[PDB]
Amino acid sequence: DCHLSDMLQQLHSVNASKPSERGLVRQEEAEDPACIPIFWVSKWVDYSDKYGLGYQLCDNSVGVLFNDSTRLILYNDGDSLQYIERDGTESYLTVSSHPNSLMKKITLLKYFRNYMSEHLLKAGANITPREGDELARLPYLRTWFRTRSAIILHLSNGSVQINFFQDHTKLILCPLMAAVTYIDEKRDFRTYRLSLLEEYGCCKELASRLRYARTMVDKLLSSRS
Amino acid sequence: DCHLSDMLQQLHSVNASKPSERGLVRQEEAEDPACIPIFWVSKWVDYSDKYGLGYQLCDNSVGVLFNDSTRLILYNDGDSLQYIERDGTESYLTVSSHPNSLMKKITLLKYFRNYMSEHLLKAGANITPREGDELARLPYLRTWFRTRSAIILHLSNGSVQINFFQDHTKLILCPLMAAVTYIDEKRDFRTYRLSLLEEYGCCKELASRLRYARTMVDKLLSSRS
Amino acid sequence: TYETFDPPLHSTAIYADEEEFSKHCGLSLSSTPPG
Repeated sequence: DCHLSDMLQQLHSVNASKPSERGLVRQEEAEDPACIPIFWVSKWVDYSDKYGLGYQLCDNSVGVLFNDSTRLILYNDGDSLQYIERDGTESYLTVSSHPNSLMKKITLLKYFRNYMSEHLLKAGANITPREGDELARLPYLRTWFRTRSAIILHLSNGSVQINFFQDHTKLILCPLMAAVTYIDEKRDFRTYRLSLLEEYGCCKELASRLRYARTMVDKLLSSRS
Repeated sequence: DCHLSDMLQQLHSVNASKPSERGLVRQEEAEDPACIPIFWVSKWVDYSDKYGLGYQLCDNSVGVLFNDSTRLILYNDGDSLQYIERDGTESYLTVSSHPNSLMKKITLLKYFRNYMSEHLLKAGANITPREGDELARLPYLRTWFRTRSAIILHLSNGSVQINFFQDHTKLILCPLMAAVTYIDEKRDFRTYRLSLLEEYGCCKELASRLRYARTMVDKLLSSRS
Repeated sequence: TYETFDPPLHSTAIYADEEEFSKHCGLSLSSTPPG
């Protein structure tokens, strides 16, 4: 994957500079609100023991990565659907057309959707993405895995999101912008240019989470073998 | 129960003596520092519109009387827990080895304890309670209500505490000793034998609140039976 | 949703929003604060 390879190079460069060991750390000078992601996972449900992993994006679209390696997406209009087969082939349809071969997967997706809207908090609700729907091709969850400390979510657009269980902090890494958005315990949102974090440094909390991110990107790259 | 009955008889007896309508009052002679209580409510927050009422006891333990008549007590060790169901069933768990059944109620307590610890003052800070922990079973909030002028707190050890909102005076009534402790506006604390207040008298401030206390205790019984 | 639909693991629940909790506590009645 060319996107993962870029993200690895970006993270290694900033981490190798030891951003938190500067005499004067100026994390604020690396902020660039113009690089705020357009998409991130706002909710997720790990039912992988039975059905798979369902999730919501920040535009209120929902998707499910079923255990058979297929993916079903429900756009925020509540009817349009995108079906991704094992080999990546994409097809477009609706809940209204009533495609019989997908009825069961549609029903499961709606259970995921209803469970998320009824029980789960929407991450990033206090912030607005970069651009609108027209400029925004809806991504899908390509792969994911859970660790002791976080869940790792790799979207098809190259973004890698990491949600930490302990303190609810989250990272959204975009290799196209060479940027990282950090959500702290208070739910404050900040987007930084990785090149500027290298130049001006950053606090230890972000620095350590960026070291964690690099370990997870290596893991994502090794699993692609 | 019988503790409320004993208290009502004690309050009726002292009020019937009109302790503030005396030619001479010697309130200090009615003091008995042997009856200083072991437990009282130091903090509380009424979230009953959604979850219930949380509170802190003087030993820094925490409790919550949820809207479903269940209770959860966090001892001063910071880990041990006691869960009193609606049917009196008591269960002694810990935040570490806690069932997924109580995950929500455990989290909500922690929020109560967090808000109380950082935002609210500890009533009875200058106090040194009686005894200690040995044979000192931690009490729990059996019931509570609030009027326009005060909040009435009934503990499981029979004690009844009344905090007056506007002037911050507080009564701690112990039926086992026929004693009352009064916390005045200056946060001073004095423990009296109700029977001695009959014999020596008291200021109208304490007498008027003991009249109010009796009507509150009559209310606690009108609900019990 | 569906009754038997019982996910074992999921993201942060709505009740686990301490910013909203600590807030409503400030708007509701409580014991005396420092002053």
